[PDB]
Amino acid sequence: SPVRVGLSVDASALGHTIPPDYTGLSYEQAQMANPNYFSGANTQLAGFLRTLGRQGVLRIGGNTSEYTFWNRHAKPTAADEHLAAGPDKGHHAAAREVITPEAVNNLSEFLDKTGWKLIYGLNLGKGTPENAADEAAYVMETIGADRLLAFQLGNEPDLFYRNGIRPASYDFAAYAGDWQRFFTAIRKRVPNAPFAGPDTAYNTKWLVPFADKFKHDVKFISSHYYAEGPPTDPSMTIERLMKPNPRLLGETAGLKQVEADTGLPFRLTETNSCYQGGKQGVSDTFAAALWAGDLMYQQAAAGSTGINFHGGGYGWYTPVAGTPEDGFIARPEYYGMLLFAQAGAGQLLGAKLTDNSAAPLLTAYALRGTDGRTRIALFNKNLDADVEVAISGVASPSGTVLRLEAPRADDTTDVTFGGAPVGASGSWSPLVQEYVPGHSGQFVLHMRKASGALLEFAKLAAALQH
Ligand SMILES: O=C(O)[C@H]1O[C@@H](O)[C@H](O)[C@@H](O)[C@@H]1O
Repeated sequence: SPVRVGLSVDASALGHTIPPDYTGLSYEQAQMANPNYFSGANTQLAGFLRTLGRQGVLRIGGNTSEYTFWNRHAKPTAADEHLAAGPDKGHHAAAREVITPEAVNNLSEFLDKTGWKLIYGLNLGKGTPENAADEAAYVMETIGADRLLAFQLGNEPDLFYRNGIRPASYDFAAYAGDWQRFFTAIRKRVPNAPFAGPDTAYNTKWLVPFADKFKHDVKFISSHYYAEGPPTDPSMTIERLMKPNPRLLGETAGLKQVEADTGLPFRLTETNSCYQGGKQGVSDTFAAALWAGDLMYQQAAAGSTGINFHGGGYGWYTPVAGTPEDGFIARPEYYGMLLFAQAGAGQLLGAKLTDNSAAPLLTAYALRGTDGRTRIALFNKNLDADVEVAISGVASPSGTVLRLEAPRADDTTDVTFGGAPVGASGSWSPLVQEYVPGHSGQFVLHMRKASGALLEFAKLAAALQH
C-alpha cells in the first residue's frame, strides 16, 4: 500500500524566481565544425529547443573547446558537413577541428529560429589570445549583443592540471593569469564582450576567488555537475542517480556561497547524469527524466538562474539525439525537461514534505506561474514505493495532472508525458490529463513508484474568463 506523505504548500513563503531563460542545453565546440548542425535549415532540432522553452540558453564548450580553432580564413570546405559531435568521452585529447565563418553565420540563424541566447566557449587551453580576440569579434558581429549572453574562457580549467592541457602545477592563480591575458586581448578588439566563468568541472574552491578577482569583468558565475561516473564502475546505477550525494551537496553549497558573498548570479552551464559520455542502462533511461526534472527545480530552489544539459550526437545522456541527415528524436531525459517547460516560469513557493521517511526520494516543488496559477512538480524517485500525497495550502476548485511515466525505470523507450510521446521536431500536446477535485485547499494525489507529475490548478471563480 502507498506511503502516505503530506505536502504543505505555503504561498506566503516566496522562494527564488524562475526566469524564462532558465532552461538550456550544452554541446561540444567541435559541433561548430559542421555548419549544418546549428543552422536555420535545421528545423527539426530548432523545434525540439522551442518545445523546451520559448526562451532558453544554448551553451557551446566542453572538452573540445580546447581543440577547436577559429580560422577566419578557412576554406568553406574545411567544414565537416557530416559531423554530429557527441559529448567528449574525456579519455584523451580530442581531434583538432577548425571553425569556419559560415558556422558562425549558421549559428546566428539557428538562434533566431529558436529564440534562444548563446554562451560561447573560447580556446584558452590551446589557442592564442589574438585568435580568441578575432573569434570573439566575429561572433559579436554575427550573433549580436542581444543574443550573446557570455563568452567563456576555457572549459573546466580545474582539470587542466591532470588532462595535459597544463602542467601538474597549474592552479587557480595560474588560471587567473591565463584568464586576465585573454580577457584584455578580447576587450581591446570587442569593448562590449560579455563574460562568464570559471566554467569549472567540480572545484568549488575556485568559485569565490574567481568571482572576487573578476567581479567587474563577468555577467555571472558558472560551474558544472555530473552525478555519476565513470560509466564502467558498477556502483554507478539508476538507484544511485535518484539520491543526493556529496558532490551535489558541495556544488549546491558552492552556488549559494558565491551568490551570498558576491551578489553575482550563478548558472549550471554543463551538467548531466554520468561523465565520460554517460552510462548505457542508466543515462539513456527513463530514470534520467526524473533525475533531470528534479535537478532543474532543486537548483532553482537553491538560487541557480539556469541550467545547460550536455549532449550531442547519440550520446548516452543526450536530451536530443540525431543528425541533420537522419533526423532527431527526444531521448528519455528530454521528458524531464519537457515537464519543466510545461510548468513554465514564475516564482517558487514554500512546499514541505512530511511523513516521508519511508519515501525519502520523493521531491516536490510549488510554483506560482507567471499567469498566477499554482503548479506543483513532483518526482517520485523512489524506485520501489508508490506514494499517496496529501496536498494542503492550495485553494483552487480543481487541478489537472500530467504524468511523467515509463513502464520500468530502466526503459530506454516507452516514455510519455501527459499521455503522449514527443514527435518529430519537438511536437508535443497532452493527450491524457486527469482531474483532481479539491476542497479547503486540500487534494490527494497518488503516484506510482519511479514516476513524475505536474499539477496545474485552476484560478478561483474564473469559469467565465475571457
Ligand atoms: O565526460 C563527459 O561526459 C563530459 O565531461 C565534461 O567535463 C566535459 O566538459 C565534456 O566535454 C564531456 O563530454
